[PDB]
Amino acid sequence: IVGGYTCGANTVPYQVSLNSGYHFCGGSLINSQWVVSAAHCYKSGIQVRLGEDNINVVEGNEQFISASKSIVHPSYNSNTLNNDIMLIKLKSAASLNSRVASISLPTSCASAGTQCLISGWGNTKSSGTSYPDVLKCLKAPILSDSSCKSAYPGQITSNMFCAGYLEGGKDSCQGDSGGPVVCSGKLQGIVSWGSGCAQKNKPGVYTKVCNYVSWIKQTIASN
Ligand SMILES: [Ca+2]
Repeated sequence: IVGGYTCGANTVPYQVSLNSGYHFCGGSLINSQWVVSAAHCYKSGIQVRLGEDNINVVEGNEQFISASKSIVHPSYNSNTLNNDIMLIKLKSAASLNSRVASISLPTSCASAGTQCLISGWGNTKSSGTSYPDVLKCLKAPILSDSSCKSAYPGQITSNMFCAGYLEGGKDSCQGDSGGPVVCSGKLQGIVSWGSGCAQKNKPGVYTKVCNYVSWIKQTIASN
């Protein structure tokens, strides 16, 4: 997260860290046994880390649970990042509490102008690299589809939305991948891609979760 703020320990209780010996992606806990992340975060041997603030210090509220199954969206296109969404089933159900909690799926899509919370342990610099150990937060509006398509001609599908600031300086970044965009208490986005980070006229592009609720629900019901 570039230009964000320190969330505060466990203030984003649905935020997960995907760990393969190191943090490599974020995710969102959507029920006690399922995590949603980005398909471009797919790899084998994922441990899901819940209740994290400092990902380098055991602080007392963590739950470390291995993934038993990962399901990349059937139409994920890694070249275009269309349908950049994946489900991860935990080997055992997480213990839900005030600091580890699921985030609700949307019943409707959020409109441009809605303010959302984006969070992650990604890079905090737009040039160079500095990775924080504690969770960073960014409040950002959803941008209109027209401004989104104008920033990224030919690259925005109906399964994507832009959020952020056309003036730059505030954005998600590498390592925030797969993490949540939460608007009015609902998971509306997944950190997916962007041109660099926090660059002028290059807002973040997010997977449009409301388009996948039926797939998510059907998949969880049968797996
Ligand atoms: Ca920790």
